Amino acid sequence: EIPEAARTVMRSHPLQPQLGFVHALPTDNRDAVVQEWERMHHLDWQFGKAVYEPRSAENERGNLTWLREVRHHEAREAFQADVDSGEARRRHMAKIKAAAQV
Amino acid sequence: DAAWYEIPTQFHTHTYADGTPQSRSASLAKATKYIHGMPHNMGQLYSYHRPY
Amino acid sequence: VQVPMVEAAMFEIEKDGGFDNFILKRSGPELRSTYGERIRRHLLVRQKETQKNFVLDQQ
Amino acid sequence: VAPWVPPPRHDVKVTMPPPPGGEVGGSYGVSTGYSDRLARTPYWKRMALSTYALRMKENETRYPMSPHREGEYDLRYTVT
Amino acid sequence: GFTMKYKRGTGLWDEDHVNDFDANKYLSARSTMRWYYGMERLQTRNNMNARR
Amino acid sequence: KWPAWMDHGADGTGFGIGLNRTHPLSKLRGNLRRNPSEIPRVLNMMIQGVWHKSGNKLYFRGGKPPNPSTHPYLTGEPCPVYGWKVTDPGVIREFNLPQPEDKTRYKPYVALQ
Amino acid sequence: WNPIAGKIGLVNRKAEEWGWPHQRPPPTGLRRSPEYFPFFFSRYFPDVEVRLVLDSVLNNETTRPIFHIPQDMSKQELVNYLKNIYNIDNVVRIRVRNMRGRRFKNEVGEIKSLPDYKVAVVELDSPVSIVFKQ
Amino acid sequence: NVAALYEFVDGNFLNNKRPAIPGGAWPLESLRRKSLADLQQIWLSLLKERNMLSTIKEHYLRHQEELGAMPAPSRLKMVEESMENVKRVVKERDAEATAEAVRIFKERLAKGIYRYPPGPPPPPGAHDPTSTVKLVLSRRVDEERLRELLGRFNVFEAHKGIVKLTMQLPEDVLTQKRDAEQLW
Amino acid sequence: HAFMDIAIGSQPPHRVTFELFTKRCPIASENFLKLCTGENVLPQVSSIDGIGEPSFRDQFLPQLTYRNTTVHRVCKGYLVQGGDIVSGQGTGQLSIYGESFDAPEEVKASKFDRMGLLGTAVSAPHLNGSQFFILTADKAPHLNGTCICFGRVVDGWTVVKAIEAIPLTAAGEPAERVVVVECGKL
Amino acid sequence: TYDREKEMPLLVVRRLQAMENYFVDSLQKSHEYHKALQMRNAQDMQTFQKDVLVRATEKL
Amino acid sequence: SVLSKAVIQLGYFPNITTTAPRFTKADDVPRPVHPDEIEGPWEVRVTYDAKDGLAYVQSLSLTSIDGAAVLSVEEEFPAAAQPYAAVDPVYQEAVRREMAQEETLMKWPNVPKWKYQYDLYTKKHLAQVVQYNYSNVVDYVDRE
Amino acid sequence: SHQLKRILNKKSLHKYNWDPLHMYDPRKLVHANRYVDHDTYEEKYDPHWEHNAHLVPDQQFYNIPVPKEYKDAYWWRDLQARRVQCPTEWVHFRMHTKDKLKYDFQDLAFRKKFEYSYEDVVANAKDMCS
Repeated sequence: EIPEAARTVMRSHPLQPQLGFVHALPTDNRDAVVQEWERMHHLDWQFGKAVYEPRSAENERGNLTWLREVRHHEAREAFQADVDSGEARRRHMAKIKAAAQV
Repeated sequence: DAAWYEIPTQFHTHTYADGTPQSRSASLAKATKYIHGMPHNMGQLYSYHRPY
Repeated sequence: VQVPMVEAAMFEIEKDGGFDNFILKRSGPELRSTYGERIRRHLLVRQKETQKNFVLDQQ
Repeated sequence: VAPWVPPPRHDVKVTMPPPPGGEVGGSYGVSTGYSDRLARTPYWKRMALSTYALRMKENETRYPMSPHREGEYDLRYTVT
Repeated sequence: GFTMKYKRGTGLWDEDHVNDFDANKYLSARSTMRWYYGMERLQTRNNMNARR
Repeated sequence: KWPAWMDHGADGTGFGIGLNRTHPLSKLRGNLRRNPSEIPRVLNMMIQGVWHKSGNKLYFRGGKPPNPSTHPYLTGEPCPVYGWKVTDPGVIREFNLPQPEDKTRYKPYVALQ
Repeated sequence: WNPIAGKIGLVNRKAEEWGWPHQRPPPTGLRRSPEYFPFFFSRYFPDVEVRLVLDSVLNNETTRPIFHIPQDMSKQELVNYLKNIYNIDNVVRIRVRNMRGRRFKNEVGEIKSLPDYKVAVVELDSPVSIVFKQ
Repeated sequence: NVAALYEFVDGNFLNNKRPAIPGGAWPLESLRRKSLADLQQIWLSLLKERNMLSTIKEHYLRHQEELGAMPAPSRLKMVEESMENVKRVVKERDAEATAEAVRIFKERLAKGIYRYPPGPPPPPGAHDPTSTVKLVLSRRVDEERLRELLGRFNVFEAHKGIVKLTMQLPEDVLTQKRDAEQLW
Repeated sequence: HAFMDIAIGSQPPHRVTFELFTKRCPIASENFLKLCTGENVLPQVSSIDGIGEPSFRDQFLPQLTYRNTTVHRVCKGYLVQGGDIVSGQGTGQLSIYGESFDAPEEVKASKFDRMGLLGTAVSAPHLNGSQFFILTADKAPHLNGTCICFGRVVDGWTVVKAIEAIPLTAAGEPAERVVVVECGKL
Repeated sequence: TYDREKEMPLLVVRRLQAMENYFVDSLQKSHEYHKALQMRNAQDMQTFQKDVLVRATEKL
Repeated sequence: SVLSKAVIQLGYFPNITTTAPRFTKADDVPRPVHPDEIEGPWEVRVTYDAKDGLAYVQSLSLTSIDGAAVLSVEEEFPAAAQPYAAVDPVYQEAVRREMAQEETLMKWPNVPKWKYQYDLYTKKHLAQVVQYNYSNVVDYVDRE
Repeated sequence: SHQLKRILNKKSLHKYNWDPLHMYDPRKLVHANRYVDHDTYEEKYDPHWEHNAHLVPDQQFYNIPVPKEYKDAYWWRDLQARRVQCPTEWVHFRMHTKDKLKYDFQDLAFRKKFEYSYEDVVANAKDMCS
């Protein structure tokens, strides 16, 4: 159960997850007699094979896909702020002012 | 010069004297059974290898 | 992750940033391997998640 | 058999034909580009949907270089 | 290879610079027309492909 | 991939063994196929037959080669209880055409004056 | 019988169930249906040839007539063909002798053959004959 | 049915009388004017005659010696064409029919009403939260000038709000511009 | 008329009345009547050799009665759909006439113009049957050729707007198994 | 005897029934295979809704 | 013969004489407009993910973009009433599957309309034809 | 056996069964990167999704739209769809002679280029009065 008062803080955020990616995993299902040998042996990260366990939090240090999203999120802030001040509306009309001159 | 036949006279005809191609090839094979076999007008053949 | 690579693909990694870019930079016919699919379809889904765990926090 | 033969790679231009493959990501082996949509489109049409300012912007030449593969020679004009 | 394309359509009449090694010291009146319609053909039939 | 009684015995002395053709409309799974992969097997049933270990050749005993094409379509699987458990009467082309003769008959031929 | 599936065989059975190079393919829901014309013309317009040997039931009296039925027709398919078209409904057991058609050579000497058939010894219940006018 | 096997045999032959040559088979123009249900009656009337002749043909090549040539063999062309003149009218009528089925089915596939979970298709306009803008210009402008000028400013994405813009030419100008080439 | 007692989960049931369009639409109208009434309920005992008798096994099969079904498909603000006797997950139909029935002249001039029009949730105009859907929004003109209406709600609109008010779980179905616990005619 | 206004309107029913059948019958794999995938999506929003409600706590 | 059917008007290269042009100098010719000079009214169709298509582009207040002279700013027709089936991956695959079985029926097995070796498959001598297709029927009527 | 010599030579029906993709089923990527609405628990409509779509060809299905980011696992079934479904050695005749110039050959697609008719080239060279 989710108290709807808590949802509107979720259902209003500008940032929402994509939530379709598990289907983009390399399908592995076959005769699984050899899906256990890979445990006692060191073979489940061999030849591009990789196990996937979904998580909730990542290591913030050295994760170049984490930091790369921050400097994208931290840019969405500087932009979003510049809508509140009312300037993106000024330069979107600075072009048209320079677009209708002739 | 389109007069030169754009379907060869050697090709087995449509066998449909109605005026339209009878099943095209589909049906010459059904009627070639009637050729490789025996026609309907066929009377007493002479040879000694006879049907019955 | 132990993929087999040439004497040269050991150097294409450093100048490219690691094992993630060196896979996603090349594309199919460029990265002729078939291990470059078992593992690329893993980085992609592992990066698509990393940007979900992130919004999971800004949420 | 092949239902729906895929389209060429980069037919974004309206007048000039698309560049050869590989250049835009494909299989090397031809030094030309042929958009059947571009040829079957007649001339009065192909000139209609463009303007002179634009025609001089897709006839554009990069002859000693490739417009798609940075730092690479024009593999339309190489030996192979 | 090298075959002198810069001389083919450059005759005064239409019968020169063309290897008609298959000639005959007596061409019948039916077989002279065909030789004219021939030499007349592979000048149009030649270029009407190089225009197409 | 087909019902294995067509391949080996459904009983002691190999009753089901043979090639079977099925009407393209019924869901009864046949064994006759003309894929090249399946021809070295299909031809042996024509030219050799089958030698069940019970000591009786089943699909082809004598001389004339059976014709896998004109075999009437499949209609069931053999149970140890009957000859056949008929499974789909949708194949049987029971000729359900009636005919009257009462009013405005149509002779097989027609007349010209 | 050659098992290998030809190429032009279909390309002629294409154009004979629907004009192939001109008319568009029938939708598969209809193509794989009992209403697909080639199958439609079969549940309402059968085309078989059941040729009883006049030699069998001549002046004699025989309770087992014999039929030169095509090779596709099974035992049941024949009984349902006597009972519905000729109203002969006294069959006991139908035997099957798939016989190859008869060969012969014409006057020139070119090998010909009569289409294959099947011999079905239909066990009737009643002795039937033919009253040859004599 | 002992008395029923005499609709197998030819009559006049059994009566020792030489056969007739019936007039002709079914012409096309008259055949397709019959209903498909009373067409069936003409089919099986044909059917029961090929079984009446081919039960007599072989007796004239099972006893080729005593009998020889079967008199009036033209019976086996009239009974033939009259059968192949039926396959036409039922392959003709099966176009006039399938054309309409595959016509009515080609709107049912654009309005999208079917479902495997059977139920009313959701209301059309709800799912599509977009709004197009039929802007019209005079001169051709670039297709990326508009992708930035009349897009959205207050969005932080690559696409800048706009899903797609489509610079075309109205089909009245597509012929006016055609006919001004030939005149040129 | 016909009535139902559709409990929203474990709650005491409520009543819904239907005014049947028997005059305009003959075929499916009668169908709805037989269903809610339970025209046939087939018990058979194996001890007395109900098993050995021919045409058995028809008891272990849907009983053609709207009783004890569920109410699965709900696109809130649009409709509420129930009556999948044949299968519990909502797929497949099974009419009273046979498995399915059809009458184009009935679906020909179908009109979804008044809110509360109750019809079948067909897969194709060739497939009418047990499933039905209570239209809860007035405007639904796209269906004027597909589904066939035979009755409309008289009461209970509230509680079936409280069904339509219920939330769903991950499977599109609601967390509360809205069960037709009782149904009949009037 | 060919009244095409009571047989051809009947033929088009015998045809259209078959088309309307396989098409919706071609929605088995469209449903019996795709429904399972969109579950791993609708089962993800659920387990994404839950986490925030169990992660925001640690953010206090 | 179409040789005798000829028309010898001039007897030599231009067998038939030419007709005079209507004007005497190229400057006298009335010059129609160049086809480019039309530049008829282009129409761009812009759809946004936000439902504020028109009411914003009006607030844009655009008149001309460097050459344009914008004519008319509308919003309809949109994709107003479009079926949900046309976007359902359940629905739009069982149609992009039928669109395939409609093709693999019209493109396979590929066979050529004509190849020079269809007469080679068919042209048989007068001898080799009478072998295959001959019958006493041709000889009885020869007498009859 | 006498027959088996001159019947086993018949060319069996051929076609270009192109590579199946078990490990990367491209059909289950219409559900990738699909925003799910919170209350409904379903994929709300993304009008931007169909434009980041790289339509992958297929032999049982017309084209399967995939998000661009996962397109590179299907670079082969792209090069197998362009390729003329015949073996080359049967359409070799379109490659060795001087029809080499009048035929497309990207990805071995031995398909013909546009050719002017003989009546058009007449008018298209008389209207130039050359």
